[PDB]
Amino acid sequence: YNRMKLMIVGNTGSGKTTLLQQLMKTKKSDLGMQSATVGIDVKDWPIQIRDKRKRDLVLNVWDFAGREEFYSTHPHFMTQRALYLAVYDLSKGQAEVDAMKPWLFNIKARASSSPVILVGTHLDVSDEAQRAACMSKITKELLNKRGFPAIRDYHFVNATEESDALAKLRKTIINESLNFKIRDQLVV
Amino acid sequence: YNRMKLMIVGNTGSGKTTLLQQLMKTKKSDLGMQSATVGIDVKDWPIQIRDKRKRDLVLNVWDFAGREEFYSTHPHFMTQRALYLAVYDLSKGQAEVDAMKPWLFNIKARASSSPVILVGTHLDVSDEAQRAACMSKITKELLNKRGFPAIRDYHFVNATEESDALAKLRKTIINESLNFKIRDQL
Ligand SMILES: Nc1nc2c(ncn2[C@@H]2O[C@H](COP(=O)(O)OP(=O)(O)O)[C@@H](O)[C@H]2O)c(=O)[nH]1
Ligand SMILES: Nc1nc2c(ncn2[C@@H]2O[C@H](COP(=O)(O)OP(=O)(O)O)[C@@H](O)[C@H]2O)c(=O)[nH]1
Ligand SMILES: [Mg+2]
Ligand SMILES: [Mg+2]
Ligand SMILES: [Mg+2]
Ligand SMILES: [Mg+2]
Repeated sequence: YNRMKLMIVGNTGSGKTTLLQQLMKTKKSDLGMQSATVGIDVKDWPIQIRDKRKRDLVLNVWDFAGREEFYSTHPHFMTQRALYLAVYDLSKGQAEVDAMKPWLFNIKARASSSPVILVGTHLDVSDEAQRAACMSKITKELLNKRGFPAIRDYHFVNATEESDALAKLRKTIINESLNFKIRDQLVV
Repeated sequence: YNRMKLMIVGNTGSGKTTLLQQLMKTKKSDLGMQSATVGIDVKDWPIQIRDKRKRDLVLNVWDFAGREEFYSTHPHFMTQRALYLAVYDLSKGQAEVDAMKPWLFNIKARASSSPVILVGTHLDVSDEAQRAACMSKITKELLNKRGFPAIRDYHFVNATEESDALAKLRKTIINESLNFKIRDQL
């Protein structure tokens, strides 16, 4: 309701769900502490409707646990306190870094104060030419750009297993989450 | 997905998840989800810090499938393209109709034009006097109130099984979705 959100964005199949699964992985990973029920469940309900016409209608259903969860979707909270993971497939080449640009424009517009951590997944199945092209494109075309979010860090990981690289990303998500929350309290 | 959102709201344990499960269990038609993955997945990530005396909260993690799913959470869609299902437990009596008032004020604050369908669950374990007291309270204090959403319909159901009552609610939800881009009152 009040606490900070982590927004994981990128194109479908980039490895967002896989990455989160590994980031949360311990003994107590996904299901742990507090609620006996999911706070917000979002599912499509396709209905072969018949009111006047015989058309097809899909409703995007938001199932809220209670007041705290509904309050958390206030336009203020969605747009404000949020650290963004911008995720892309390293193995599909530097064209995927170009594909992050429209995402960064969309994040800046939606959440003007929100920092971004760039995560390149599929490190294990990328060649060093792809990694070199992606690295150079990030440093020259994405980092410290007026109209883009502040990119606090950028990582290249295999999102399917625990590694030193993933453990560092996890540490960075923690540190950048704590920092952002109370960071830049005033403006001169 | 498609444009219109159905927002199921009320207090924890009122039967929201049970009600939606029964609404979506329609005859014998098999289909599941549109795509291979959940469009928007929201889960709490409890994290523990090495520096103590600063026990942080959980991270509220929003996992978006792609562009269309992110686009769908633009405040314009979340506030102006939302139909509401306001759920309460009838077996807890008229106090739960009172507890809908703060919900209706919060829903009005999101958008003036927000339509609401009221649903009392637990009809199967509710006294006739409980139903009577709740029906009178709705019609007196909730229907056609300036400052509340337009209550297009109110329902009493056993949310755990199929019924003519639940079938009627299903058709109210469909009708209100198809009728959404129409004005309320004169
Ligand atoms: N080899 C490899 N496969 C990955 C990696 N990250 C994701 N994948 C695979 O990419 C596919 C899509 O992953 P998913 O998490 O569903 O992507 P999402 O659509 O962005 O949520 C799955 O087959 C994953 O196992 C990675 O770092 N290495
Ligand atoms: N007997 C009966 N039980 C119900 C009804 N609706 C919900 N329940 C039960 O109420 C409890 C809470 O339901 P749930 O859907 O999890 O509530 P939520 O917290 O509002 O999502 C569960 O034990 C359900 O089986 C109903 O109409 N009749
Ligand atoms: Mg996914
Ligand atoms: Mg945001
Ligand atoms: Mg529930
Ligand atoms: Mg809303």
